[PDB]
Amino acid sequence: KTEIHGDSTKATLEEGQQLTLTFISTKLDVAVGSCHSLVANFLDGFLKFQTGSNSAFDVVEVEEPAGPAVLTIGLGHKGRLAVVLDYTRLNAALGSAAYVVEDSGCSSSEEVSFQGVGSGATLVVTTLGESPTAVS
Amino acid sequence: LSETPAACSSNPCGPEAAGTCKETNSGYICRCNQGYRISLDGTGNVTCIVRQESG
Repeated sequence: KTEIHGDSTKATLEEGQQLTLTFISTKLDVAVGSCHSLVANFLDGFLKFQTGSNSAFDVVEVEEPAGPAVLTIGLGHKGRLAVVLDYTRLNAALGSAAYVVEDSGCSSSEEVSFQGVGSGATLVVTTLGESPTAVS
Repeated sequence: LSETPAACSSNPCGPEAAGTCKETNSGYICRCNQGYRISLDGTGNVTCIVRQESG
């Protein structure tokens, strides 16, 4: 395992691979070296993400995280990326969430920068998942 | 174009596990229930299974 234990880290994403980050944050912001950027607004309880240089971030509501979060990033074409966020909930539970971008407009194997990891941050590189399904 | 299924309509983040589903302008968003985490697929999509890490 790649144990970061810092404020930021950077991984190499690849089409066919995933990047998992076990970090503890309350507002982590990451950007991918091609086209991807997001802000895990854990505190406010919402997950904002954009695809491109200047773009609007969509929100996926978060069920009040406590800090512990796993952010996973996998590309399976070039622009088609999937982001998994797994957060420990303050409500005596866990909550996990994700989003996918059918065409982020990127090319295979981009450098993903995870920043705001806080502390306890640890990265693990994986290979892409299984079984396609999305709208575009 | 006839490639992708209607995200939330086809039931992606809607297994017997997941918690929430949201179609976006760039695909879809998934959200899991207490005992589940999101498992991303081999193309760049996501759905929920028992919580361990990245699914």
